[PDB]
Amino acid sequence: MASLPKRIIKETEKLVSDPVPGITAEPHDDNLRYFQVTIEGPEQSPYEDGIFELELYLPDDYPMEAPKVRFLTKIYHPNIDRLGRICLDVLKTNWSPALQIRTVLLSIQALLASPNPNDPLANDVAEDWIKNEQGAKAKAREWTKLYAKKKP
Amino acid sequence: MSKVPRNFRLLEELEKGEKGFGPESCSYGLADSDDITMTKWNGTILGPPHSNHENRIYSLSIDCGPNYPDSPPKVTFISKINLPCVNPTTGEVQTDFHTLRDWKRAYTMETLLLDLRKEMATPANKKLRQPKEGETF
Repeated sequence: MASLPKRIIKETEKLVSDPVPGITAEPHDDNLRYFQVTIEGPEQSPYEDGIFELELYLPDDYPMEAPKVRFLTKIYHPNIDRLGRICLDVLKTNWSPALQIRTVLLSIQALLASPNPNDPLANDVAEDWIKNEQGAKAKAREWTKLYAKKKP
Repeated sequence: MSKVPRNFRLLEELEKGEKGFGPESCSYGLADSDDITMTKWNGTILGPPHSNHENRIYSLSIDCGPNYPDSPPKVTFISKINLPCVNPTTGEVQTDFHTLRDWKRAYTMETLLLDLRKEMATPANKKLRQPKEGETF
């Protein structure tokens, strides 16, 4: 019912001018609330050889309401489900208009670095992580190779 | 202006069921629980009472293509049914069925399943002979 909020315009600009490390985010040309995102797998994680695709959407009441985000790259992780949905406190109970898109993306990046199978979203993956951690990590690295874009 | 894109519209539809909301008479979820594109859905219509659909259930496939919900989904019954808008050899719901013919972006798979159930309950349709439960197209 209006032009794009300045808050979103400025965040969008700064995601390009002042990017966060290993992360890219840019809106679709035809929908400026809808972002194509990539996150590099963190070094010394099972995901480290890959670049992961995500998509994010800004609801109408942003920044009073949290962004929506999920992985498009298939990924093996106890806190990411088979549809790419992410269990993150900053997207629910700890959201605040003091936070930004880049906050959410950094928090996803850190989740890749510290899986938590004891508070899981994908219970099947969490079970594997708990009973066979080294096997689960190997599978995550295999899925990185199979489904994620390869870092140069 | 302010358009929720396909993937997040599909997530909205998915999470409505997951939270326990929705009508008593029909339901839907993913056909492949790991289909990240969320293209293929599976629906259930409970047959309307006082009819030859009573105490029957009908399973359907709903294909939400790349232009959903601007374009209608494609709907095919799995459970065999005798219903004029259902092609009797393929189980496809014909595109002249009103919900599809006049599809609007606001419509959801819920809208579509509810309209199909209503079609089952019209005076002319409720008396059609039905195939044996368990038969599929």
